[PDB]
Amino acid sequence: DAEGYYRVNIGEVLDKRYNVYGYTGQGVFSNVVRARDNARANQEVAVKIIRNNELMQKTGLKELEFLKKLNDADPDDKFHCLRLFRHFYHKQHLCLVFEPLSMNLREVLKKYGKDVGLHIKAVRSYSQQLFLALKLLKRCNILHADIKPDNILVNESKTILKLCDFGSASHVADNDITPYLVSRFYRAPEIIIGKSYDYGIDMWSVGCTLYELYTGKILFPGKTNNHMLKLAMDLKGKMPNKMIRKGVFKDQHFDQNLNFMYIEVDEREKVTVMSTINPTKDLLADLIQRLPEDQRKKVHQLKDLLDQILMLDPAKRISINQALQHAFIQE
Ligand SMILES: NC(=O)c1cc2c(-c3ccc(C(=O)NCc4ccnc(Cl)c4)s3)cccc2s1
Repeated sequence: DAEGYYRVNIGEVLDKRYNVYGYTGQGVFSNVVRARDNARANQEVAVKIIRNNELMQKTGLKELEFLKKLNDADPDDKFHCLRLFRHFYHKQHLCLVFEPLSMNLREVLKKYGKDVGLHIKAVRSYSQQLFLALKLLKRCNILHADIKPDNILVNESKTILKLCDFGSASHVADNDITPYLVSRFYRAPEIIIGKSYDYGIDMWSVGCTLYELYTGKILFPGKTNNHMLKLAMDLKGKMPNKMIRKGVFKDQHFDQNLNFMYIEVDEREKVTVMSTINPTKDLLADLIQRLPEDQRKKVHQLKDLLDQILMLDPAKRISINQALQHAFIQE
């Protein structure tokens, strides 16, 4: 209609084969529906209906290009990325046919309880699959730029995960200087300051997600870009002086003496000058309930893995291979 979204009807047949029976969620970047393919023995499929407007039309065609490249590079489907079956058009809207996947990780956490999180064994298996998805993204020279529980889907048995939504995705050479890239809570410090970014932004997002997967709550629930840096510095201390100078938007958060400018509400803004930020955030205490040694040792290994991921400088950040060979996964 006026906004761009398609008015989906239950019982409607798309591309003379896809009989729509139910809705998945429908918010969203591009509305998704559940359908049965009558041309393929009524087998279940997920249809993503891309918005009619030119803003999302270019986004949909870009997503179609990225999904094709990632699927062709992974024929055996071992690098945990969403599989695109085919594409078609319906009433001016681009429609993408995908795997019949159950739900996203944000929906799984809601069913687990308020600040409960998943089991350490599931978090371990999910980590490896998330790192395997990062390996394929790096090989294809693609940045996801939106890794979060909402964009990670699971099968009915919840044993296999698949990374979805390649709408905000981009190529390495096609890098843009923007501090609003990646969903705020999963945004890497290099994006905020305006430093040259690469695959490390996807690694940072996985780290934020893995903490949320076990704790059931957001790691850095920052209201603004400035508050995001403060919460990140509450764990690993003050950002290195060499990193600050390399950033384009350094003046918005730091001064000439390389000191952080913390913005606080009340209602007018109050700037607090900080020469040094002492690490106050206890990542171990936040992770732990206190249960048996078999689980206790695994939680401590996740803490060490998170410390290696949550490094402010992307050059001093853990690699994909090291993350896969880490003690937390190898058990
Ligand atoms: N939003 C997207 O880009 C995509 C979402 C999906 C999905 C789904 C995402 C969310 C789905 C869904 O049904 N969510 C609601 C929900 C909540 C709790 N339990 C169940 Cl069984 C379903 S399906 C499946 C396959 C491909 C794609 S692409």
